[PDB]
Amino acid sequence: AGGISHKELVDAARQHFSGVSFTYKEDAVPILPRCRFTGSEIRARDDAL
Amino acid sequence: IHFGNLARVRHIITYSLSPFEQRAIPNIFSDALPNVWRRFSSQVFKVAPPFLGAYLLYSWGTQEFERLKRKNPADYEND
Repeated sequence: AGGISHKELVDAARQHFSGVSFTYKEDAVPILPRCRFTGSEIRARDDAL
Repeated sequence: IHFGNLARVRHIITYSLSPFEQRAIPNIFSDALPNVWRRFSSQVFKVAPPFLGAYLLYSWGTQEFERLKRKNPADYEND
């Protein structure tokens, strides 16, 4: 963001962001195991606060 | 008023879960019943004793009283 040309930017990437992937697994954005919500409570008591 | 002026408490964490995320009467066998027994056991000998000791006194005095109503032939073997 700023005064930059998408072009001149996209190019620099091509140049320093090389390392191309061979297998398909490298192009695989892994899906994360769901996190379960739990109605509960945690009470940290310190009357000295 | 009464909550907040109670006592000085430090470093104690407590965790609990919404009643809807847990069981109303959990581990009836594995945990529940065993403790019911444990407790029964613990007290049985402090309680039961004097109760039983009374029961006797009851039964004794209760029957001994009946015995005092029946007649003793040894009062009439004299006629």
